[PDB]
Amino acid sequence: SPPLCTLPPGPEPPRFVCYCEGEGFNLYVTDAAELWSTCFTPDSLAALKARFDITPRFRAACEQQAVALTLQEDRASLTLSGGPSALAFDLSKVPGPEAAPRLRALTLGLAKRVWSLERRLAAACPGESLINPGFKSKKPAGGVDFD
Amino acid sequence: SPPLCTLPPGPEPPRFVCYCEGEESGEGDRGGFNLYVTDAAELWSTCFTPDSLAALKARFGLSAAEDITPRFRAACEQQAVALTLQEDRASLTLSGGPSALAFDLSKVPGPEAAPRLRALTLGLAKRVWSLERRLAAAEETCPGESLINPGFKSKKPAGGVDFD
Repeated sequence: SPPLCTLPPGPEPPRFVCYCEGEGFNLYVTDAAELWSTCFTPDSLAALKARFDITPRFRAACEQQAVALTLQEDRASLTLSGGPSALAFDLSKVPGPEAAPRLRALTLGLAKRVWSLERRLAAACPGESLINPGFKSKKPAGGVDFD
Repeated sequence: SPPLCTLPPGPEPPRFVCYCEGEESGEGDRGGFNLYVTDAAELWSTCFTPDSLAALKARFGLSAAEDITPRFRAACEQQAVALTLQEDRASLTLSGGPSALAFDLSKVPGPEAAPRLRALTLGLAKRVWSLERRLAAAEETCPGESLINPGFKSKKPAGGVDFD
């Protein structure tokens, strides 16, 4: 299962989603309108690991909600807390045409995971005078009774 | 928990998603019932109107006051949702109940489909996040060189022979 988390962690509606794919491995942070990615490459991925698998660390941070985000124009940074040393990742805005297919597939994968988890979670004419048409049939004289 | 389901059934990768909104309980804001089918690329919705919604209810013998959302629960869990896709219009068939309904869907405009797809994406990620914690708690809880001649090993006197 691909780990992910939603920010802010409070009861307010979510504004950003952080997730990882395919450990080309990259860390994706998006607000469903723009996508920020680390743009990792096989040469750069090894270099960052030497300076400091990343998915178990990212998965642990998502479960603990220890992910800090700072967004400023096209520059984004993701901070993971929980390990012996804090991990800081630099993210750049994905171009619109490039980011569209990734947000395209993101909605499909999340929606199936919602249904799949729920599927597994659940397994755990009257009154008319005939003589005179169109008129009431009068009641005859009745007088008064004694009771 | 709002309903939703995905096709094709089985371990196949996701291709299309069916979900609906409206029928919200309480005295708050209430919107008309609508079925939404999408592949996260183009959004298809029934675009139900008050006159059109009653017509489909009368087509299948459903009252005006009856809620269609609870019956969509039957189709989603039982995986009785059949979707036929064409160039412009889409048809959804629900067989979760004793009778089958056919829903006609139309293409949602881009300026409106995108915000709904972007709002759904944030909601699903939050919902996946919410389910796992509830599931987790409920399920379980140099030396050797001759100084006489550089570049040559240090020489030791001949050791002769010893006895053991």
